[PDB]
Amino acid sequence: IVEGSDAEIGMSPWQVMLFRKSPQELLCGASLISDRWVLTAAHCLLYPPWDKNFTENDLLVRIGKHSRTRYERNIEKISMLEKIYIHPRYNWRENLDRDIALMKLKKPVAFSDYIHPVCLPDRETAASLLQAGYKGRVTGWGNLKETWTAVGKGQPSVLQVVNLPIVERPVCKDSTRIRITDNMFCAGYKPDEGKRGDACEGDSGGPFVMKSPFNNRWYQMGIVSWGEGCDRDGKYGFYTHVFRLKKWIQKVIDQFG
Amino acid sequence: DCGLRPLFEKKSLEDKTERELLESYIDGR
Amino acid sequence: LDPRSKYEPF
Repeated sequence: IVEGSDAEIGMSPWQVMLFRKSPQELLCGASLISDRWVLTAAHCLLYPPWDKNFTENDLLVRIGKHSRTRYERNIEKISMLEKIYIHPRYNWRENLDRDIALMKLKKPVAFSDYIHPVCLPDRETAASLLQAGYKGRVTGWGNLKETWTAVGKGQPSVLQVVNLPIVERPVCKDSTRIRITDNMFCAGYKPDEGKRGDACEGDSGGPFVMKSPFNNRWYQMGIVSWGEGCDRDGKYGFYTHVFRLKKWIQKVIDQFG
Repeated sequence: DCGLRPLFEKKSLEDKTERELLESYIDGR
Repeated sequence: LDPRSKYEPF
């Protein structure tokens, strides 16, 4: 999270760390959308051109998570996938589309003050909210500055929060040069806007949950996918249309859990 | 129960950067 | 291509 601030105990109880066992480490984050189901970027699980490619066994998942360092002794969680599930029309090849993947928590987690689910949109909500200028908040433990490295300026101690506006679809196609599909959306203030923040390295898979003024709920409007850097006056992150693909999302849940 | 953070909503606490969220849907001043 | 990119990470 480029230009953001440190979280607070309980403010995103659905943020999970995609921590591989050994090289004991963290590739990303995801979100709690069931008793036992977690969803994320696909790039976060299957990237060939960098021969990224994991399996249940490969990874282990953690929850209850505030400090990105330690061992959250009795507020944190962890279980390993029972099965990972990607989306059979994903473009790691072209622009990384349908950048979505889900994982049937090998076993089920029981929620608390520190672990609690996120709800998925409905065209209604998918549509009152997914609009130019209406901010959304992105979290994680990702890289405080463009791909570089420092318990400082590299990565945070604790969980990073940023809230960003949606970008007029036109303007979005003119930050990049990548063939952007009606399935991806862009966040982040303008050059001129005079304020900055963004999502960075290992922020990926990390959520784009917004809050619906109708029912005071938190709706995972997005899923972190890409950028051409970190906090460029001139570009906007690109997130996944969690609702466009809400279709699929359903099928695998209702067919394997 | 989803979307309802049990350390705020679930007992009407308001996270210090959430109010900033609202003033975009109804645009401040 | 994830967000720091083409070429692989640092």
